Amino acid sequence: MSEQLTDQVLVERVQKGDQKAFNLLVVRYQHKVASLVSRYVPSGDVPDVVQEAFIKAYRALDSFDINRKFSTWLYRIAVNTAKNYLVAQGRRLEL
DNA sequence: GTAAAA
Repeated sequence: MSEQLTDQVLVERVQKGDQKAFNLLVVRYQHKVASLVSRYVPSGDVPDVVQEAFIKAYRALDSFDINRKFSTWLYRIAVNTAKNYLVAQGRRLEL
């Protein structure tokens, strides 16, 4: 019974260099992190903002403290990546 | 870089 594995152990594996655990950890939260940022960007660009937030989560996962919440730190990165995309198209009409 | 919980 159960999956025997939790999101906590998925995060420690990617700190050891096992990106295979991050791959299974991304697709899991890819549904939740996308529901957050779809509220700030249109559904035509939302999968591109979600993937940028995951590449930022990988390069910062070796700086993440496993002794803290994995999801609260994941959701904060995708919505902060969402504001920066709105600045990346907010200057789209400027010169 | 991102740290309440979603």
